[PDB]
Amino acid sequence: TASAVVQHMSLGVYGFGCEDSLNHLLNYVWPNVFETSPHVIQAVMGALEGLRVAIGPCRMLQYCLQGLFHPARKVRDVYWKIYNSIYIGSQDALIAHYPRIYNDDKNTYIRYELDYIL
Amino acid sequence: VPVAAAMCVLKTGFLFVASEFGNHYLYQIAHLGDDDEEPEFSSAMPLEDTFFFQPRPLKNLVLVDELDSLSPILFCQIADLANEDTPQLYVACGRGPRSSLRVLRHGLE
Amino acid sequence: AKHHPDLIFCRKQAGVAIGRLCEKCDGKCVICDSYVRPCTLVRICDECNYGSYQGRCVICGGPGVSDAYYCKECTIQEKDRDGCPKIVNLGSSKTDLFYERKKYG
Amino acid sequence: MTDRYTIHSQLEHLQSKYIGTGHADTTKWEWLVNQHRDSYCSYMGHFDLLNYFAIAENESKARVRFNLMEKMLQPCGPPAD
Amino acid sequence: EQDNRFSNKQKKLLKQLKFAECLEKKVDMSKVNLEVIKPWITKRVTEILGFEDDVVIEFIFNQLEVKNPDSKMMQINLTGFLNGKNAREFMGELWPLLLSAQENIAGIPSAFLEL
Amino acid sequence: IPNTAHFANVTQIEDAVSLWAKLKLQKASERWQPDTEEEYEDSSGNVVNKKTYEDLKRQGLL
Amino acid sequence: SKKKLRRMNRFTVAELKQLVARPDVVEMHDVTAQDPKLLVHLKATRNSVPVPRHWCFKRKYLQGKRGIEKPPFELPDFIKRTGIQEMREALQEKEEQKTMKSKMREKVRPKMGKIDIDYQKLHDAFFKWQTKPKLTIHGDLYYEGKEFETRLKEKKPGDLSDELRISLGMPVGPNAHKVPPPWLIAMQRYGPPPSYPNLKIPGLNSPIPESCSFGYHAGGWGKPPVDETGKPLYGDVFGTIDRTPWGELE
Amino acid sequence: LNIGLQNGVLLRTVLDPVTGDLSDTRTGSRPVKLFRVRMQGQEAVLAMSSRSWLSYSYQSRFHLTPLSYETLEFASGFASEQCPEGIVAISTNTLRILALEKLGAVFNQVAFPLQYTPRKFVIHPESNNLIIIETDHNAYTEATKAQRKQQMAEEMVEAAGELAAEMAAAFLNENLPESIFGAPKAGNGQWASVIRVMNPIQGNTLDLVQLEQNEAAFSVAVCRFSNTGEDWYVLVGVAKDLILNPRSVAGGFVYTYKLVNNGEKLEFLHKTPVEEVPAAIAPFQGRVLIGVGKLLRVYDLGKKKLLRKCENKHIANYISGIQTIGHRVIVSDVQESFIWVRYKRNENQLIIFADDTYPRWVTTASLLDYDTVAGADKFGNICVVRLPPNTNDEVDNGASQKAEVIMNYHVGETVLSLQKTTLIPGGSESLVYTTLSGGIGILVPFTSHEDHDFFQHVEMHLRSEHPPLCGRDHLSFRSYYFPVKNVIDGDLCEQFNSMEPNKQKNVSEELDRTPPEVSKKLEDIRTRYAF
Ligand SMILES: [Zn+2]
Ligand SMILES: [Zn+2]
Ligand SMILES: [Zn+2]
Repeated sequence: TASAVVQHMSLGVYGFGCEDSLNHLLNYVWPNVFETSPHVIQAVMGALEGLRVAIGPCRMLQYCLQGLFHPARKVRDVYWKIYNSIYIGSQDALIAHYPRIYNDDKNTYIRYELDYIL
Repeated sequence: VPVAAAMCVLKTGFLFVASEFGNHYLYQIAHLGDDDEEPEFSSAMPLEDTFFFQPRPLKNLVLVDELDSLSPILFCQIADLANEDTPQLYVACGRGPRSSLRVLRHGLE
Repeated sequence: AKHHPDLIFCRKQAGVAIGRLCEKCDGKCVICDSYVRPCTLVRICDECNYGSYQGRCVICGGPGVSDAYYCKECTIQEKDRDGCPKIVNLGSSKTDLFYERKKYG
Repeated sequence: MTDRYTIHSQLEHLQSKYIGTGHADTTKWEWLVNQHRDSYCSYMGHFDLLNYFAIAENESKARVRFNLMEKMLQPCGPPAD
Repeated sequence: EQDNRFSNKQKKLLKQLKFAECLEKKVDMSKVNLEVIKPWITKRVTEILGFEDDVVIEFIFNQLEVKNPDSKMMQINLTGFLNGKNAREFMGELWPLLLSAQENIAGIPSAFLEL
Repeated sequence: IPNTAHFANVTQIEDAVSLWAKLKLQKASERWQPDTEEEYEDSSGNVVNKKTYEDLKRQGLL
Repeated sequence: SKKKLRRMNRFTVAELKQLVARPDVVEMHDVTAQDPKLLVHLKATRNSVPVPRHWCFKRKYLQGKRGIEKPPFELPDFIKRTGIQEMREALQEKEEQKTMKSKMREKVRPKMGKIDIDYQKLHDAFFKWQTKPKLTIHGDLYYEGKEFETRLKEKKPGDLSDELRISLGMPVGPNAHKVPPPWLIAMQRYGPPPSYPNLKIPGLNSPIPESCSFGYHAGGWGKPPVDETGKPLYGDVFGTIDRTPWGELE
Repeated sequence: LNIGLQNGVLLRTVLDPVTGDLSDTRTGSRPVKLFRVRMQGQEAVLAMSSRSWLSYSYQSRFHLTPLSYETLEFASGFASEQCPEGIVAISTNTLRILALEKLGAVFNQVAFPLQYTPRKFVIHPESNNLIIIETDHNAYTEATKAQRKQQMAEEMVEAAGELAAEMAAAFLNENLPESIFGAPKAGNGQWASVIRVMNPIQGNTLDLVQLEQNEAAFSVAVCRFSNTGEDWYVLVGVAKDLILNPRSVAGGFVYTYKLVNNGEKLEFLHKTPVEEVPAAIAPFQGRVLIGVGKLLRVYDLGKKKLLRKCENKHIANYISGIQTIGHRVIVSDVQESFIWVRYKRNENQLIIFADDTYPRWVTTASLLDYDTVAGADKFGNICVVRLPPNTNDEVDNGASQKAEVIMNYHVGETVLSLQKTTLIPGGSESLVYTTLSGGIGILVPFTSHEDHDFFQHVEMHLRSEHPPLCGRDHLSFRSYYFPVKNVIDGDLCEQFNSMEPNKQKNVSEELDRTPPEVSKKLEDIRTRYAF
């Protein structure tokens, strides 16, 4: 129920710069990501998508990054569900946010246009 | 003419050219430009190499109007490089050989 | 309706036909299932609007009487952009209660 | 088994209706490849990254546009194998 | 169409079946006469089945008269009616005959060129 | 080799050594040694590092 | 087994710790990832946030928080000021004295306007006495037992406390600076502790903190250390732009 | 009605049986003289107090604009065949027929041509001269262009045929101006650059240095090293053999010029090579900071080459900009963010002491004060980033103490230049930015919660009853990349005036005011900071 409160509170205070409060609460909502009760897990999902629109997708991606390629698979399952929901809405705002991933032997992974100086 | 992001050929024989960078132009058509000593290329004509031409100043167009535009502004500085009490804007502007340095001031000439 | 995980939307492309509510269902949102600050109107798929399906409750399926809206929260997260939100399956609960009754009286 | 292929079902659905999503078995190659393609389609939408690029090199916006749309078919090398 | 909780069983077979050998060289239908083949198809199946099944006949015909047919899908669809390995053999037997007829200049297979 | 974070989950001693060597090289890179980089031109206009600069400075010459 | 071929691919932890640029980041199981080089590179990116500790734990999360007893929630100060607390305590105790008979009787004959609270104090408490609490910066996830960590990394002797000085026999409050802890005497005697060359002593290595007095009676700052020439032993025991915010409300 | 006074002020009004509502501005403390004159399809008023100020409604828009010439004495309209429309204007010992050109305008232009894309320029403070670097990818330096033109003529001569047919002379003498036929230029790794000292009064180019074929000029700075005297030097970082999309270089150089003849001609001193493009140069306490790739070095002036007096190796990615308030150094790199850095003078160190919590493709920056920076984004954003109050300036994931981002806004077009300054005389400070599509805007601080709140309400109600035209959402737009924080839309607020007065009154009734007071409160802000 505190996760539902956070969802509605973010959707309401969207646009008014009350963002450090919401980030501080993200630090408490985020560890509940490994739950299995249908209702607790979908309350946390609702909270994370409210906080996506109010905190923006940068923060949400800084939270999703380290667990997309994890050793385990339960944590990859959860992290890819969250990442899909950040992606689907606001998949354009993310172009500016992805991290720099080097190029290995055969393919070239770096986006150079974004390093053209002018 | 400058490279354009849009050519809009009206009736009234005007032709708008919206250059991609720098200033815009309104040209006026004079002759459809035919039948002179200028060559004519064709899709039935063979060759084994390409046909050619050589560029020249305007024939079919007369430049009626020119709209100023600052696009792109690669640099700017609000300073007082005159003796006036107001600041001017020294804008380093435009692309390529059409580049410029423009000075802007809140006045009328 | 965010309450019953067993149901499904038409999800096919939008149209221009406004959406309608039955009197039981009157007043709520169609996804968020809220009761407040409704902002935009509902538009339904032509297939799910064709024939006998005209003028019904998107949710209930009965006789439509009023226009359906989206809450401001659905409008802000853009969940109103997914095409026909008509539930195209009846669920367990309708036929379940119906059978419990028809046995009872 | 049950949960495995049923969420494999839901994710096949998500992806196929939304190019670009992932699942627990998404590789580095396809991740970064969708990430490149989105970058290009957005340089083309945004009228001003297109300027920035056309000015940084010395081309015209139509040629730059054409080049992006050429690259968009294999932006990061050939596939993994 | 609307459901997410079910998988595409065709694609699943597309991964997990054992297919025929000639099923790679794409084939067009303009280049083909069929009414020469038709009796061959009929006798082929009718023997495979010990009786005649008009509906399986017309099923194969209709699946073929397309511009370019999918040999994979056709082998699948016949896997039910025939016994699975019979379908592999039958399709990998007709499809090369198709290639023969199509590179033939009259559009006819070399088997009936000889016979 | 200091029991720091970097060597946790390393158990074989040869591995710990080798890793310590490359880490020595790393920290050596990112460290700033004035003695070796800081380049000093003499009154004769040619360059020494500050080490040799002060060396031949007090060594009666520079 | 092709599984064991993927296992033949699995670097040793020292293999990984060698190749990657930051080895600290590499944990044990990182080897088991279908993309270990990616994984470690993503663990080494700036500003990202590490997975929660309890993904491996066999007990669930605060299900482990279980055992001990906890004090009730503690109201904010700006809400205490309005005295709603004692008001509702009074009614709770009255109603616990009540019996079923009197409960129904007041359900049927209410005592309207028994007690009240004024507005404008609620209004000042929300619109004029509110304060920002201490928030957490980006990336401080919570885990079971975070709130029973005193603090750490506080390497500075200048940081004093109230319980500390009290059970030191030293005063807290505005006279904390002029209050010398028991360490300053032997500080002036044999230097600061020899891990803290870089600690400065109030009254022994630094000047007297304002309005404190060098002296050797109860409450003083001693005879300041200096050499046989007159040079202080540590620091100076005797005490030898336009930072305006730019766009701000008047 | 218009009423100009004698200590330069004037007030306009409507006229009905009572003088309806007033508005007032000042035009120098001298008598406001008034003259009806026909202008560009309208009657308008002149005014002279100490400057020519034309007052006129532009498509029902009262703009009161100066115009640029010396003091005046009197004037009135004029017409002729020689002059279809103008002003008889008598001034100090003169009588002039004047003409006013393009009247739809806020700034008026004067352009001095150049040869390639100008990537940067710096003002020399004594003589007020612009040092300008210019660079172009996929080009030909002028020398090379003429040379290989000549050489292709060499080839063409060799056709062995009637020898008699000499298109050589025709070829080499025909010169199609690139300013109209395009630059005859190509290559893929081929650059072409130039330096130019120019005078800002007229476009006379006091000097022009031409770099070699693939030496590309990327940064310039004018400064005084302290070990010499008041000798002004000019440094120009230059990449060599740059390739763009793969990335690679041969390496950099830093050309040094002595800037002699009182500030109108360069003279080469020495080029000191360096291991990657020096994309940022900054004068700093009698020496020069130089970003080189990822390294941040402090150089001092050696008289054979530049000397490396210090260096930091921890900056993340690639140094794109460098600024310095008196002793702090705000580095700004290409993908992470701003990075603060401290110069421990005597111990001779550059120690990173704070950085940022966001990834952000900076393209320009500007320091608002000791503690605050403002930055632009390669994607269109503008941010303001501040250091928390208790930061530990001097000490000794990856950083120690981070900076709080206190404003965020999506402009819409790449912003390539910010600067904090004042426009009108006496008017207050504001933060002026210029985009890359030609736009110019300012951001202006609010000074009173009453103002801030009035405007918050105006734009909040416009968002709802006067939505964006083509479908978008205004809040979602301004929150394109990071959500908005502490900025209001003057471009949306100033659409009140073009709304339809039924809606005007609905909004002004939500505010409980009248369209006239609302509009006056819209324009005072505009007037006390800008035009
Ligand atoms: Zn209903
Ligand atoms: Zn809803
Ligand atoms: Zn439908």
